[PDB]
Amino acid sequence: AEQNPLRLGVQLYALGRYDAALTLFERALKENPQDPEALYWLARTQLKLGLVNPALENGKTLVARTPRYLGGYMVLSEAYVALYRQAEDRERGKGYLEQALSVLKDAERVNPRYAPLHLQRGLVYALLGERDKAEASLKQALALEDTPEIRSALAELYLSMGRLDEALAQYAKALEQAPKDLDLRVRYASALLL
Amino acid sequence: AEQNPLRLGVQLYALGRYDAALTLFERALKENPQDPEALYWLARTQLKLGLVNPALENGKTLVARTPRYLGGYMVLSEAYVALYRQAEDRERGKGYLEQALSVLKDAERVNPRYAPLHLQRGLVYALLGERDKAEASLKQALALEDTPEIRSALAELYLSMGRLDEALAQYAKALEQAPKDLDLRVRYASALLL
Repeated sequence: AEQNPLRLGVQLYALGRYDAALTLFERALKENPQDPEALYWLARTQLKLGLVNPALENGKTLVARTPRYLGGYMVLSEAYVALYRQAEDRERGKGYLEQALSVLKDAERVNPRYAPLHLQRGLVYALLGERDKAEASLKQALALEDTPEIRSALAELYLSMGRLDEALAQYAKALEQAPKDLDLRVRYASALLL
Repeated sequence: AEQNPLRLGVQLYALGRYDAALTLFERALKENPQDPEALYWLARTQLKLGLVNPALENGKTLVARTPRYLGGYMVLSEAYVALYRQAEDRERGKGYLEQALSVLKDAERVNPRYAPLHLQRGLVYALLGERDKAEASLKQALALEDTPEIRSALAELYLSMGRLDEALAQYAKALEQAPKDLDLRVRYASALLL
């Protein structure tokens, strides 16, 4: 009963139709109110739909009742970053980022070989203006899973650091893995606009 | 001195590089502090970057200082819908959404023939559960500027109402106007997936 709605929700999510994804994940919960996987996806969809607080609360209940599930930390982790961008105060933002680093670290204890974590950790160090630590985490991420998405983050961290030639090199590589990626082409183009 | 940066941000905004546009528009504002155009691009980027509060406040300053400038109305209105989606309480959300329809009503008074305004109005009404009014607004916008974007909004409105056939027809029409719009092909395929 929760299979169909949950399965279709994951597909639509991958298709970028979050609003439709949300409703399916809700039906997934009305059938299995606890299920961390539905809550995880629900939360992920909420972050995409700009619904921060609700996703922060779902991440919280995910780490609290299923501390062994990486989803909770990931969801919770991204939620703090959103709150950081929305940081009313400058110092208020650092705290949230600090929390994101902390939760990512705890997740690292549950699995050190998970690419997404190292990716998120790098994205968090960058927001912290910690270019140095960001690269190592991203390279770490890449060492685990060489993918276009990570080559792009790396690229992004190079534009932030001022390593333009190196950023362009990472896009060129990312584009070889997925040559028909328009998202990727635009970043490469915009970057070429040096 | 403001020209170069401001013109560059608009292009980056159009390319989807909001963080980079956000910095360029800020430089613009430092060169020309009261220029409503720069203020407007800044606030609009803030919306895209999730910085809702600063945008609402910039939206309010525009409509107040430059009342004949539609930009401010579109931004303020969009910011009210950002707050709606983030609304904790259920009636706080309606107030925001209500604030949005007001700003737009204001807007129509400066120029009753600006399609984008009729596009937002249609959006807001849809959010209030007033589909009957939404369609009219969207059809009103569509009569002004028949664009793939507006058809897509209409189709969305037909998916909400339950008219799958007609939502698909709208997507079909939008694709004939921009056959290479991939995002547009995804939404259409998602729709066909019922």
